[PDB]
Order: sequence, then C-alpha cells, then structure tokens
Amino acid sequence: VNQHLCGSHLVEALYLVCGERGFFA
Amino acid sequence: VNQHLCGSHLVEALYLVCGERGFFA
Amino acid sequence: GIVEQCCTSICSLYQLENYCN
Amino acid sequence: GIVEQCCTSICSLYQLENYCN
Repeated sequence: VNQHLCGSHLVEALYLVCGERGFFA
Repeated sequence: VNQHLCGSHLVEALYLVCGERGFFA
Repeated sequence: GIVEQCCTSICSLYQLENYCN
Repeated sequence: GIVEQCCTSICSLYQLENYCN
C-alpha cells in the first residue's frame, strides 16, 4: 500500500479532510 | 477527481485519518 | 459497511473515523 | 510545500489539515 498522496489522490485527500473548510484549488 | 475510496486507496485513507489509533486490518 | 459507505458511495471524514480502531 | 510533504514524503492528518483553506 502506497502511503503517498499525489495528484488526484492528494485532491481527494483534501476533499476528505478539509470538508466544509474547502481548499485550494 | 474520483471521490470514492476503494481497495488500497481506502487502506491509505484509514492510515491517514486513524493515525496512532490504528485500524482493521 | 465501509465499502458501501466510502467506496460505492462517498463518505465524510466523520464517517471514516468511525471505522478506525 | 504540500507535494514535498505528502506526495514525495508521507504526511499526517495534522500536516494535511494545515493545507486546508
């Protein structure tokens, strides 16, 4: 299991953890 | 961007968010 | 379970954390 | 930045949340 978060996987991770807070970009 | 978390991506998500708590399996 | 919630559907951080431990 | 921390290296939830907003 890859524990690195890159490209679209990083965007999903931010979607998940930021929630209503949002994030760039 | 795929917002679904399946298979290994789900395992990484749990690694990330559970941290010291751990998770099955 | 977690597959249904997070893989088939989209789940929140709250929902995911409730599958920890 | 976030790439270095989370993509090149492995980052924690705390580190990731500090890139929110």
